[PDB]
Formats: sequence, C-alpha cells, structure tokens
Amino acid sequence: MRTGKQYLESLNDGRVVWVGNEKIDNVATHPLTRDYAERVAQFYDLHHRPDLQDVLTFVDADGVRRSRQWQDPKDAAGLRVKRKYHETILREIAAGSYGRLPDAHNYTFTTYADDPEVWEKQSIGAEGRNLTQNIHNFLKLLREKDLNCPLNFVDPQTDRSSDAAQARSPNLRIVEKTDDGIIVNGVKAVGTGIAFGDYMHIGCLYRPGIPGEQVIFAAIPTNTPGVTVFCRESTVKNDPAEHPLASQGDELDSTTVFDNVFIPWEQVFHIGNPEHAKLYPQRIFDWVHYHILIRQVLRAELIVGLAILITEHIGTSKLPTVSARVAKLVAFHLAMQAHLIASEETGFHTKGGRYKPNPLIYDFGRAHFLQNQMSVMYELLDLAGRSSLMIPSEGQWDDSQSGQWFVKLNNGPKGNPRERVQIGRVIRDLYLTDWGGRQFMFENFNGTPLFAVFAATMTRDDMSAAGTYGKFASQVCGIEFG
Amino acid sequence: MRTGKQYLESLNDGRVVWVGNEKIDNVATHPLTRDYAERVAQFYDLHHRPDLQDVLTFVDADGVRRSRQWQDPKDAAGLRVKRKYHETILREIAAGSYGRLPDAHNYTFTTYADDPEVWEKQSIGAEGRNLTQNIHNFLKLLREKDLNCPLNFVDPQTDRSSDAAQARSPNLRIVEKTDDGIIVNGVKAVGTGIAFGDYMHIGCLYRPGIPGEQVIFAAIPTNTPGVTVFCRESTVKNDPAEHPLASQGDELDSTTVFDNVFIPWEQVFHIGNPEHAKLYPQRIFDWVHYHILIRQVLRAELIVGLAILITEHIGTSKLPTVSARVAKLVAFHLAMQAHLIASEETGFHTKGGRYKPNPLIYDFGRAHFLQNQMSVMYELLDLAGRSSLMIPSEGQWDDSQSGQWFVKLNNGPKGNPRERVQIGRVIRDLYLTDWGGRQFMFENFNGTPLFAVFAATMTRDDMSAAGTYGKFASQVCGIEFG
Amino acid sequence: MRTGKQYLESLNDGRVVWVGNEKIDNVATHPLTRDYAERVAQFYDLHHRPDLQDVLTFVDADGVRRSRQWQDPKDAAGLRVKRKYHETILREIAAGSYGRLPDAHNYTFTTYADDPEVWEKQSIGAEGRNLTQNIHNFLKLLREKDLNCPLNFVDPQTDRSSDAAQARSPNLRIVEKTDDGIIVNGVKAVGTGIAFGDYMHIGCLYRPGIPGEQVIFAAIPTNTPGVTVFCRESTVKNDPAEHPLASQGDELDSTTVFDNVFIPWEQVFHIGNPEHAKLYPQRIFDWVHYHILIRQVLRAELIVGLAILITEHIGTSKLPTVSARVAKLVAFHLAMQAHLIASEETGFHTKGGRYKPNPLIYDFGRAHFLQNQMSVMYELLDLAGRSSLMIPSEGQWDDSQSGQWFVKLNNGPKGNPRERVQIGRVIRDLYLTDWGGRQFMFENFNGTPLFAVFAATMTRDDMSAAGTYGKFASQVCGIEFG
Amino acid sequence: MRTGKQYLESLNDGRVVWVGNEKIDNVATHPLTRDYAERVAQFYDLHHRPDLQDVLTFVDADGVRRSRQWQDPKDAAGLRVKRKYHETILREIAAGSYGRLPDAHNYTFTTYADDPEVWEKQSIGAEGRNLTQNIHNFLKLLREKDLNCPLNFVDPQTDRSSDAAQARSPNLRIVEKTDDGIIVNGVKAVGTGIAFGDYMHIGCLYRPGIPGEQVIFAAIPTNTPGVTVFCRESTVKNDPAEHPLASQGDELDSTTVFDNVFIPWEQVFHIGNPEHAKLYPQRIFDWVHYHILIRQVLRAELIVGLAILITEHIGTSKLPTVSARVAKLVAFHLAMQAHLIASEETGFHTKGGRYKPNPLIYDFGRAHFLQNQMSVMYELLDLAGRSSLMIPSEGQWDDSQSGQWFVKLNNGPKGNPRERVQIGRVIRDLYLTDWGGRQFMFENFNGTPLFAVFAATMTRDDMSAAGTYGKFASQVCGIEFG
Repeated sequence: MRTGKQYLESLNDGRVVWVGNEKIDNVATHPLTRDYAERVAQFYDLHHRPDLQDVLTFVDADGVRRSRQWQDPKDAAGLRVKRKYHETILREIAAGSYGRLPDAHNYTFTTYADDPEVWEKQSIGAEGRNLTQNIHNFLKLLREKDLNCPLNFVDPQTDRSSDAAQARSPNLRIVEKTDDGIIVNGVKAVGTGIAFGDYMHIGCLYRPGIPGEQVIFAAIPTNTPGVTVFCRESTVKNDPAEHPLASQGDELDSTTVFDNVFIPWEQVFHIGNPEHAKLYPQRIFDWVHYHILIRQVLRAELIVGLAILITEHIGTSKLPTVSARVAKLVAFHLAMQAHLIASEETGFHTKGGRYKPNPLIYDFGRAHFLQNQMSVMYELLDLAGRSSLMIPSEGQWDDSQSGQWFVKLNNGPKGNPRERVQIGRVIRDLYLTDWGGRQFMFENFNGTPLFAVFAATMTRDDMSAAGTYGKFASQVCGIEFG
Repeated sequence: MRTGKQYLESLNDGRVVWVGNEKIDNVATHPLTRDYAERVAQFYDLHHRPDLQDVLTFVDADGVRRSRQWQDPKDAAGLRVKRKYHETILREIAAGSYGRLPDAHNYTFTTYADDPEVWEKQSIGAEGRNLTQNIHNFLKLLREKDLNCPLNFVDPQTDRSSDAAQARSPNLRIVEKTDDGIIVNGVKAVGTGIAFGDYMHIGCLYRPGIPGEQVIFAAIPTNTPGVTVFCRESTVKNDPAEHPLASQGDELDSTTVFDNVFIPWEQVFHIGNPEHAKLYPQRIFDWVHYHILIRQVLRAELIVGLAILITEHIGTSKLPTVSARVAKLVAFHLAMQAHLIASEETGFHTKGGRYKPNPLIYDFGRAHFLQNQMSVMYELLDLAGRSSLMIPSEGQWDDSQSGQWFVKLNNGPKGNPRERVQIGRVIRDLYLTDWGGRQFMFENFNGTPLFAVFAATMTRDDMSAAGTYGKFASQVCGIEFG
Repeated sequence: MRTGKQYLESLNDGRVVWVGNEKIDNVATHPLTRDYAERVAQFYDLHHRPDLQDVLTFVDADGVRRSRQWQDPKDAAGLRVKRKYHETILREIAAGSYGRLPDAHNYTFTTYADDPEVWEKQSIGAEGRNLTQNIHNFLKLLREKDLNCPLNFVDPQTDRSSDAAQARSPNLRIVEKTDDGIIVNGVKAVGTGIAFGDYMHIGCLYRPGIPGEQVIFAAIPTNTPGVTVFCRESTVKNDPAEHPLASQGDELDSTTVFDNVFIPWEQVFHIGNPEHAKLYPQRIFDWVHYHILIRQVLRAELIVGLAILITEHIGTSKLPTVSARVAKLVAFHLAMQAHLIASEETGFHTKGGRYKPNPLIYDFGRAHFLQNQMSVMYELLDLAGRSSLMIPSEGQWDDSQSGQWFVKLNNGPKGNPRERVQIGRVIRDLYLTDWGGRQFMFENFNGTPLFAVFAATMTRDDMSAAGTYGKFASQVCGIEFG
Repeated sequence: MRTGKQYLESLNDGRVVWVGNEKIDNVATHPLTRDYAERVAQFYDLHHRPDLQDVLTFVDADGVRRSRQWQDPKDAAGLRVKRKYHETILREIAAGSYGRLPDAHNYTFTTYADDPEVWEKQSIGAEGRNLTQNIHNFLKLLREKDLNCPLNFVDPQTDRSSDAAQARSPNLRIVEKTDDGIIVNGVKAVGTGIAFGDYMHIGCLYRPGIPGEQVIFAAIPTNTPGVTVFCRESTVKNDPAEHPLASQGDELDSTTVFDNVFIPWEQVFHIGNPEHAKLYPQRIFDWVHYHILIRQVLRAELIVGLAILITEHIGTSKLPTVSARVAKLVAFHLAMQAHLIASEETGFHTKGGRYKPNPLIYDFGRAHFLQNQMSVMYELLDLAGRSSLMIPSEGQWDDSQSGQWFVKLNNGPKGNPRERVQIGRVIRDLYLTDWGGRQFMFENFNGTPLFAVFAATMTRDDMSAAGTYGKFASQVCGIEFG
C-alpha cells in the first residue's frame, strides 16, 4: 500500500498548476496546496495503522493486502463493509469534510470492469486500436501502484445563444488522430482534486447535439505536456489553533486547459460515440453519488452532536423550545440515514457481479440533503448563538490581565469553559468560513433537486400512469391499469 | 376464521353507544354506523377468499388455519410477509383509509406474551389474583374467537386550573377493590373504533405524577354494564356514486365513560404501578405505530398516483414546473418508504423471539408524515385544479340535453372524459370532505408530532452528549467521550 | 336600497338551476340553497340598520342614500373608507367566509365607467350598435335597482384532445348574429354565485389564439331562456347547533350552459376583438383581487384569535412552545396586513379619477396567503388538539347521567367549559368540513403553479436586468444599467 | 459636519484594542482595521459631496447645516425623508453591508431626549446627583462635535451554573461609588463597532433577577483608562480585484472589559433601578430595529438584482422553473418592503414629538428576514451555479496563452464575458466568505427571532384574548368580549 511520503514525492513531477494568480512549483509543498496534499497523504498512511487493519484493508485475490478501496461488494453485507471502510476514512480526516479523496472517485473505474468490451466496440474512428486492453491495463496499474485518479468529466455550460451546429470552443475535442494517438484541444470545466492526482479521469456526459469529436474517455498523467490546471483560489487558514478544520486544507476545484495535448492510443478507453455517452457515463457517477450520501449522512450526525454539545454546555438543552429544535436535527439525520439504508437493501448486480445500491433512493436521498441543509445550518447556528462569532483567540484567553474574564464568559453547568470555544470554532469553520462555504457549493450545482431529479427519474425509471405509481390510484378510481 | 356475518351479529349485544345525539340500537345496522361495520365485516370475509388464502392466512402451531394477523415475525423476511399481509388488507379496503381495523391493534397483545409475569409481579394491590393466567386466558380467547379489541389508552387532557390538584380529574381510576374484582370510574378519551369492538383494550401511558389507582390494564367486553361509548357525529356519505370513498364508512372516534364499572379480577392484567407504566405501555404501542407507518406509505403512494393520473389527463404533465411538483411528491413517498424499509432492516428481537422493526426510525417516519401531510395534499389539490371542485353529478352527466357539454369539458389528451370525474371524486373525498379531514386529527390530536416522538425516544434511549450522537462531534471538537 | 325580502323574491323567476342531481324550483327557499340566499338577503338588510348607516351608506351625487358599494375612492383616505365598508360586511356575515357577495363583484363594473367608449370602438362586427350607451344604461340599472351581478368569465380547461381543430370546444361563442342581437352557444366554467344573481356578468380573459367569436362581454338576466346553471353539490349543514358556520350557506360554484341563447344588442358591451381582451379583462379583476386580500387579512385575524382563545381556555398559552406557535400566526396576519396597507399607500388614479391600490403589491399579498395557508391551518389545528374532532353534541353534553363528564373534560383556568366546544366547532367548520374545504379551493385553481405568475409579472412589468431591480445590483457589480 | 480625515485622526487616541491576538496601535492605520475605519470616514465625506447636500444634510434649528442623521421626523412624510437619508448612505457604502455606521446607533439617544427627567428620578444609589443635565450635555456634544457613539448593551449569557448567574458574574456592576463618579467592573458581551467610536453607549436590558448594581447607563470615551476592547479576528480581504466587497472592511464585533474603570458623574444617565430597565432600554433599540429593516429591504432588493443579472447572463432566465424561482425572490423583497411601508404608515408620536414607526410591524419584518434569509441565499447560489465558485483570478484571465479560454468559458447569450466574473465575485463575497457569513448571524444571536420578537411584543402590545385579536374570533364563537 502506497505511503503518504511516497504520495507527496510523486506530486513534484513538473505538472503545471495555478492556484488563482499563483503558479505552483510543487503542490506537496506550496503554502496554498500543501495542507490538502497532506490530507491525501494522511489518507494513505491511515491504511498502515495497526488498529485500523481490519476496517481499511483486505487480502486481495493475488494474496496481497490492499485497501478495501479496491474491494468489490458482492451483496448487501459486502456493501456495508465497503460503507464502513468509507466512513472510517471520513471520520478520521477533517470531520468528513473532503468529498474527493482517492476512494471516492477511484472506485468509478469498476464500471469499465463490469463490461470492458462495449467501450471499444462502440467507439467511432477507433479503427483497430485495442481500447479494451487499455482498460484492463490501467485498472491494473491504478490498483497495483495505488494511484489517485480524480474525475474530469464536466463540460462548459456551452454557448446557449449561437448556432449549436457550429460547436467551436471551449469544449475539449479531438482535433487530429495519428498512428500514435489522438490530439485534443479545449477545456474541462469544474474538476475537483485534479492538481492532487497522479492521473486524471477524462470523460463526458451526454447532452443533445454532442458532436462526437467531444466524446472522449481516457486517463492521462497529470503532468502530460500541454495540460494546465487552473485552480480557484485556496481558502486554507494558517492558524490551526483558531481554525481546527479550515486550516487542514482546501479540496481545490479547477478548470483544466488542454493545449493540443497528445494522448497515446494506449491511454484511451473510448471515443466518437454520442450514443454510448448516453447512460454509460451515467453509471460512472453511480458510486460517486453513493459516496456523497455516505458523507451527507455523517455530516447530519456531526450537526446533531455539535448541537447537543454546544447546547448542553450553555445549559439551554433542557428547554422545551431548544429540545424541539434538536429533534429536527435528529429527524434530518434519521431521514438521510434511512435513504442510505433503504438504498443498500434494494440494490442489484452489475454484469461484473458487483452489488450496487438503489440509485432512485440514494439520489433522492441526496436531493433531500440539498433541500434541507439550509434549514439545519440555520438551526445549528441559532442554537450556538455568539459561540460561533465572539470566539476569543488564544492570545486573549491566555492574557495575564484579562484572560480570567473569558473563562467566566464561557463557564457553564458542566464547567470546562475551554469546551465552548473549541465547539464554537468547529461550527465557525464549518458554516462561517470561505472553506466551510464551498461545502454547500460542492454538492449544489451537482444536482439542483427539482431540476435534475425528475430529469433523473424518468430516465431509468417510469413516472407515468403506466408505471408503478399508477396501479393503486387507478384501482381506487376504478380505472383499468395495464 | 370469523366471517363478517358472525361479526355483524356480535355487534347487537346491548352495548351503549352514542353517535351525536342518538343512542344506537344496533351498530351493525344503523345508517350512521352500518357502513364502517361492514368494512370490518369485509375485513373478516376477505380472509375466506380462495385466491387470497396464501397472503392472508397461515397454518398455526395447533394445526389451525388462521389469519396472518395472528402470525409472529421471527426475522426481517418474516416481517415483510407480515407487512404484505397488512398492505393487502389496506389496498382492498377503502384505499387504506381506515387506521384501526382489527389487525392494526390486535397484535399489540403480543407485548403481554413476550413477558406475562412482569405485569403481575409489578402490580400493586393485586396479590393472590392470577393476573398472569388472565393474560394467557385472554390471548387464547382473542385468537381462537377471532375477536376485535381496539385500544382504549388515551387520557383526558390535564386540567390546568390552579386548584386542579384539590378536586377529582376525569381520568379513569380504581375506586374500589373487592373479592370479585375492581370498580372503575372515569373517562378514556379519543378512542378509535371502540363502538365496533368485541372487547376494549384498557390501558394507560405514563405521565409525571400519575397516581397508582389510575394505572389499569385490562380487556373488557364493550357491552359491560356502566360503559357508555360517546362517539363524535358520523360523517358518512349516502351517495356512493358521488362519493366513492366517504360513503364506505366512518371510523368513529369516541369518549368512553365508565360509570362505576365492575371489572372481574379475571379480566385484569395489571394495576397500581406508575413505574411500570413508563416503558411497557410504549411497547404496546410499538406494533400499532409500525402499522400506521405502513398505512402512511401506501397513502403517499396513492397521492403520487392521483397526481400523475389527473396531471396526465388534463395535459399539464409535460410542463416542467408541473413535473417538478410531481417529483417532490415522489420524493415524499420515497422518504416515507425509506423510513419503513430502514426500520425493518435494523430491528431487534423481543423476549418472545418476535422480530420488531426499529421504533426510532419508524416513529420519526410517522412524524415526517404528520408534519407534511397537509402541505402534500395541497399540492395534489393544486395539481387537480377545478376537477376536485366542479364535479358533474351523475344526473347532470346523464342529462339528455346538456350531458354532452360535460363530456367535452372533461375531455383531454388521454381522451377518456369519465376518468377526470372518477379521479376528481376520490381526491374530493380524500381531502375536501369532513370524512377526509378526520385523517388529519385522529392520530395527531396532541401537541407537535416531532417533539412528542423525540421526547418518547429519549425515555427509551440516550439522546444526550453521552449517547451515540456525542461521539463524532466530541472527537472533532477535541473533547473526551465516554 | 334593496331589502333582503326584495332580493329573496327576485330569485323566484323561473331560472333553471341544478344543484347536483336536484333541479331547484326556487333558489330562495330550496333546502340546498336557501341559506346562502338568506346571507345575500342579510347583506342587503344590513344596510338598513340605523346603527350601521355611517359605515354602510353614503349620499350619492343625485342626493339619494345608497350603499357605499357604489361609492368611488378618489384617494388613499377614500380607499380606507371603502375597505372599512367591505370589512364591516365580511365581519357581519359568517366569519368573512363568503367571497362573492354583491359588493365584491359589482364594483368591477366601474372598469367600464373609467372608459366606456373603448369597449365600443374596439369591437369587431358590432358596427352601429352603440355599446357605449349599453354600458351607461346597465351601470345605472345596476346601481338604482341595486342588482346583484356575479362574474362569469372563466373558460373550460385548455385541453389538447383527439382533435382540437377537427372538432369544436365547449367555449362560449357567437353562433349567429341578427338585427336584434346575437345568439351564443357554449359554456362558462367555474362561476361563483351565478345562481344567486339577478344578472350574470359575461366576459372572458385573453388566451393565445382565442377566436374573436369567443370574445364576448355582456350582462344578461339569470333566467334568460336557454341558460342553465349547473351547480356542484351543496355542502351546507342541517344542524346550526353543531355547525355554527357550515350551516349558514354554501357559496355555490357552477358551470353555465348557453343553449343557443339570444342576447339583445342592448345587453352587449363588446364583441370580437382578441386584442381588446389582452389588457381590459385584467382591469376588471383588479377590484375583486383587492377585495380578496381584504378577506384574507380578516381570515388571518380570525385564525390568530381562535388560537389565542383555545390556548388560553386550555391553559397552554404561556408555555414557550405554544407562545412561539401563536407568534407564527400573528406573523402571518401582520404579513398579510402589511401587503394590504402598502398597496393602498402606493396606488394610482384611473381615467375615471378613481384611486386604485397597487396591484403588484396586493397580488403578491394574495400569493403569500395561498402559499402559507396550509402551514397556518396546520398550526391552528395542532394547537386546538382534540377539541376540533372530539366534539360532544348538545344531547351528550346535556345528558342527565353522563353530561357532567363533559363539563369536567372541558374545564380550564378560565372556567366556562362550554366555550371549548364552541371554539372547537368553529375550527372544525372552517377546516374539517366539505364547506370549509371549498374555502381552500376558492383559489386552489386560478393559476397553475407559478407558470403564470412571473410569466404574468416579467411580461407585465419590467422584472428584467433593465428593470427596477437591475439598478442596485448593476452598480454593486460595476456594470452598465442606464 | 465632521470630516473623514478628522474622524481618522480621532482614532489615534491611545485606546487599547485587540483584534484577535494583535494589539492595535492605531485603528485608523492598522491593516486589520483601517479599511472599516475608512468606511466610517467615507460616511462622513459623503456628507460633503455637493451633489448630495439636499438628501444628506439640512439646516438645523440653530442655523447650522448638519447631517440629516440629527434630524427629527415629525410625521410620516418626515420619516420618509429620514429613510431616504439612510438608504442613500447604505447604497453608497459597500452594498449596504454595514449595520452600525454612525447614523444607525447615534439616533437612539433621542430616546433620552423624549423624556430626560425620568432617567434621573428613577435612579437608585445616586441620590443628590443631577443626571438630567448630563443627558442634555452629551446630547449637545454628540450632535455638535458630530461624534460616533456605538451601543454596548448586551450582557454575558446568564449561564444556569449557579454562582455564575449569581453575584460572581462577568456582568458589569458598580463596585465603588465615589463623590466624583462611580467605579465599574466587568464585561459588556457583544458590541459592534466599539473599537471605531469616539464614545461608547453603555446600557443594559432587563432580565429576571438582575442586580440594581448592574443597571448602568452612560456614555464614556472609548479611550477611557481601564477599558479594553477585545475584537474577534478580522475577516477583511487583501485583494479588491478578487474581493470587491470583502476587501472594503470588516465591521468588527467586540467584548469590552472594564477593569475597575472610573466613570465621572457627568457621564452617567441612570443607575440602580431594574424596573426602569424594563421598557426604556426597549425604546433605546427602537430606531436601531427600524434601521435594520431599512437595510434588510435593500439587501432583498440587491438579491433580486443579482439573481436577475446572473440568470440573464447565463441565459437561463427564460426557463419556466427559473423565472418561477426569481419570482419567489421578488416576493421576498415585496414582503419585506411591505412591512417597512406599513410600519411607517401606522406609527405614533413620542413625548418629544418624534414620529416613530410601528415596532410591532417592523420587528416582525426583521423576524421575517431572519427566518428566510438562509433559504433565499441558497436560491441565489443555486441560480448562480459555478459562477460563484469557479472564478478565474485576474492573472488567469489576463494570461496570454490561456486567458482566451476563460473568455469563451464565461461567454453567454448577452456577451460581455467579464460580467459573469463581476457578478460572481459579488455573490461569493456576500455568501461564500466569512466576511459575508458574519452578516447572517451578527443579526440574530440572542435566541429565536419569531419567539423573542413576540415575547418582546406581548410586552408592548396586548396579545391576549382581551387584546385586539380577541374581538373577531370571540363574536364568531359566541363568546363575550371585553
């Protein structure tokens, strides 16, 4: 299993990356990137913890002990082992704040494994290139070298004004093929953790009128010549004492510029078929969406805890008004958790025999989180009061003359004044900080319930009078069904 | 297995029942009560349906074919057989509108079976009376006679007069104990289906300061001398053509008066111990609470169906704003269902080996429905538009001169004019009649479903910082957990 | 000023009215309709009350004393006198439950008075019919004869049936034209109080591709031969003691069928011009929309009062969790009231010199009621608890042997046990009867979601970046605007 | 009228203030503070602009031209002139983001002016002192020297420890009564802009069982010996090109500690009486609450604008689902504005002849904002998409090789790619930074808006059944009203 130290070294590979105005010499070391880079290191080192060997690792089919990240769930029971693996990672690293650690996006490659043939036999202009072997090859490399391969699938909003038939810029497209590979030019909008990966997982989602020279699926090293990762600015805090979570690292998002970059045939999985990009890219995001639900449920759990802690510390916890508000937080958690459990119980098997959770249920589970996060945030903030705003710094607390005033301001029915600040600082980082803010934003444009969901229900499912919801009502109304 | 015929006959036993201003001579026959009575009769006859023998009946341990209402789930799979039993009943009778058919409240008696001794052992003032044997005797009678025994547990609201503690409350209490039994005087409030039972299941839920003599658990014949069942006025409709659901029967709710009622020792399960009334009465309500959720999930399913039907018939189903609203109804059902399924997967076993669903989850599931049901039905009413209001009556539709106008008014893309009226009539019955409005109040007649459920749970498990919710937040805040 | 007796007698004119399957011989005396009929009578008699002379009547410009329903406001103060007139009617008649009493819809005719000629000169196919004198004549008749003229504007639902081009719709249309007048055939849908008017106010609203032959504005007697008023079934209760409100009358809604009805030229205001129906029919609903808001603010006030009465009678009013819930109701009333007041302070004058309230503000006020009334219903019901459901009849309350149990059950800190039943009966009528339910549907139809509220705003106002909301944002963003 | 320069120089007076760990040598010049200080300076310079003399200044009673912040409204029209003054300030300075510029809290001193004597006559422990003259003295000083005097009323949370809420509080209390003044020791919990005022307005709000020794009202210089202003860490951004709003200054919040400071008698307004602290501190906060509402209506206006702009630039504005959402935003602003209008129309006069707005209405107005602010934020962000996240810094946009790609990326149906970035940056600052998050918290921190607002309301208005809401419901229920 890869080591954190090894991960950090592999970052200094001459990849060209900007964080805002600032060009980055070495992601592992630069003040704007090093902290998150060290979280990914932390991710790898976690798997060497003797006490975590059972939850984090398994003996693979080749006799090699690996991260359960690579393990395939065969049934619901298997899926709970997988979930427990993911939850252990999240609980350990920054209060489950990071959504694109390696286990999150790496598992998406299993959709290829489920049926590698289709990706080659459905390519347009793939001639006699062995794309199927390209899949098998990378899956082995990915797994055995324990690589980190972030997703780069999102396209620009694509000009909603011009003649769509003339699709020039800014989308990434094949501008020429040769005997050695293809050349691509354009950009990938919104990619998370691109600067911190070994390879990037280039792909796309179907949209009506998608050219075909734009249907590209590949995995290329991050430092492939002609690639520039332009990151938004980093929101990491420099004072760990004042910001226990925000100072731990910003999971950067970026737009990736491909400047006529050459992609060897060996690194391509599929090209050219808009029809194939319909539904197959969709499956690629299944495990990502499932992982998000896991993260969401843990977050709901954290908020309940924070609410119970801050509220017991101040001594308002036994007020009917307060407890009723805590009840809403518990409700929210139980609602999130129920979508998670129900989805895991109503799953199915992929071609590769992998047991997949029910997408209808976990996708609505995600919609439920997005639609109510504002509500619960407001409740936590209301319960915390000034504890998330008027936080005395260490210098003020430790002051000889006035330090004792702060101790008195924060003392409660359970003593331990320090705890008020500790709790308040977590709530602040989470909800009153740039860093905490991007944690809405992340899962936000990713969905938009009303919008996406019903464009994402009648896609694999049937929400018509002839579907499952039509039976009972029809019978009750005395109308024939079927 | 009892027939509806036998059931109907058992109603004419001299029970004293008021419906509004009138004393009812025969509940089975009276215009105000006969319809619901025939719904219970229908419940019984259903089990004799040759094609329903598998879902509805089983062979008991004594080699007797009985209703599956008497069957014990011993694992999750068995629980789903139980639920399928209940759902078959629900879908078949008045669109799952009735909440206290015999299978809903009869199974709560297994709570006694799980551990009969404790009810006697914990009694105060009932020594030498064989309460344990009383339990076994009634369980046997209830089952073998196939009796219907509604719960009568709900107490009068507390009188908040400053001087309340210096006079009698209206609550039911033991007023005398004798060699033959106990004399009982007072009121049980908001009882559902009392007038239609063979026996009533007398009991109480704990409240701070509840006196020993008010703690009574027993089952007595509905027609016990001194018992008067005061029902609310009946909202049953007379025209089945215009009212397909509301004409099928009104599940009456009652205030039961006990005028110095004599109860033989043989009908008594427990008396005198407030401490016992803490956890145990909650166990009795578990199974009925779980049944309510089953019914609530079907109702959510019905609502989505009606929305899809009426929305497709009018031709508004295609509009994106309309699709989004139908989707959020799908969301509601999915959330209800998720609670149901999650509670079934995380259940536990009683001392009697019976597999119970998770009360934390299904009870918060109930609270989710109760808090949202009005908002949800408003969406349905809004989507149906004028079709739930401007409904042509049969005579207007059949009118030789003007009927054709109504056919045109109700014609849409689907091209079946009659259907719009069929759907309009069930929506109207469900949410625009007094019969329909009853469904909002009879299970939510106290203050705040969410908090009520939350307060009940923290008397059953730890919702404090020392409980399961404090662990993750404590860790994150650097606070010790134990 | 017309008397109630005069109104009642005018109803007996051989008009053809169905209520459900029942043909009505006289709307004034029939069991299904007499009660609402008597509410309109009450409306008239109210104006003869000496003590009410000031708020209800004024001396007209001809020196005759008439109801202030005919009085014109010329400024903000004048609008207040008008509203005070409306509110006094509403408060007097059935808790403000009726929304189409004569003063509500009669005043819409002043739309014609603001500019009568335009209706003439914009007509197509009415050359030489002096529709202007027609207008002036009816306006005088309307007022001096003190008639009641309900609106009949609404059209059958836009359905794309099998062939909405090969076959004709149910819409009212000009079928033939003569030297005497016009012949119309078709239907007006969802009219309110039609069966109770002396005349009906025929009109239409614009709709993409509406035929000129369907554009018709007129006022004809209700008993005009060939006219049939088909009412939905009546929901009025037969027992005033148990239903203090729902027994007072049902403001019926109807479908009006015109079987080749002849309208004399002298009863026509405009025909034939789709362009005219684009802006003027909306002006007609302006005053009714304003009256709707007034009724809504009142209803919010009623609801607050009910919550305060029931919570005080029970004794929970001082509980912090109850105070907070009641605050929500007060918040809703104040929000409704704020829109009301703000619209009156920011109005404008019509050509007729009449001061109109701000439509943007009072229409959004209306939308606020529609979007929050379920939440308000829910909040009141939750506070009232069992009192709105478990209501003892007079017979039960007065029973000699068991009646005293109900006194004890309903006793509280403020004594007067009977009051709890009184309050509960009002709440039950308002929210848990057929009659109460239609007071939801009154507006539960007049606009698909918001597919017609910003398409009815952005296109009827600026509501663009160049509009009034674009100024501040543009500045702050350092952009354009100008 | 004071000058920005003059104000800046007044700051360097040896006041001891910390921003986090940093002791501040000069509030006017320090990097953590100078930006907000220059905003207060901007506030003063605004008054000297010739183009704004009309709206910002007036000739006072003494003949001297002054800022309209010192002007008294004597009627509704006058109040509107005052509102136009405040809004002009807000719209000019950082998009109305600052809530405690001098005009916001300075006007609260008019409370004293309304009735000066009562503050002395009600004092306890100051027998023989003339305090009334002090009010007139400071009032003159305040106005003529054009001083800035922030509020400092909020006390430490009354922790239910035992001896923390008993005597040994951090609460500011009178420890010593000299014949030259008093000596005070303790803490003022939360204070906004204290470190930026010439004086601080010391005061307190009543709470059950508050000592008379903690009831102190006064105005002392900020650089008084023994006073330390401890500020939370500052959230000011460094780069105005990336942060157009957040770089403009952080309106800091403080805990002020009084280590045995001596207040001269000529600065005391009242001491010793808890009964006085009941209603009079409420009147102090009246004008502040009104100003907050003015500010909240502007922000709601701003939010609508941003939503329109971004939605139009992306070309998503025509979508029915989107325009529906924008209409909700317009509804929020309309609702907020209506509370504002209505409060101004239903005000009253103070003893001093000042026309004050209606507090019941503008306080429920504030509550409406506090409750909905989170949801409307979410809608803005969801509408903006990646624009508020994936923002190309200046350097990336200007880049010679790649810049072009960002231009094509932000191109929309309306061109002007740069605008997407400009709007996006404004939104990010508002809701995705800590500077922004402070704004939706600093508002409410005391408890629950709707409840507390209503709790404070029951004190000013009669909200019982004997109150104004009891009338209508009582008549409807047949209950006597008095």
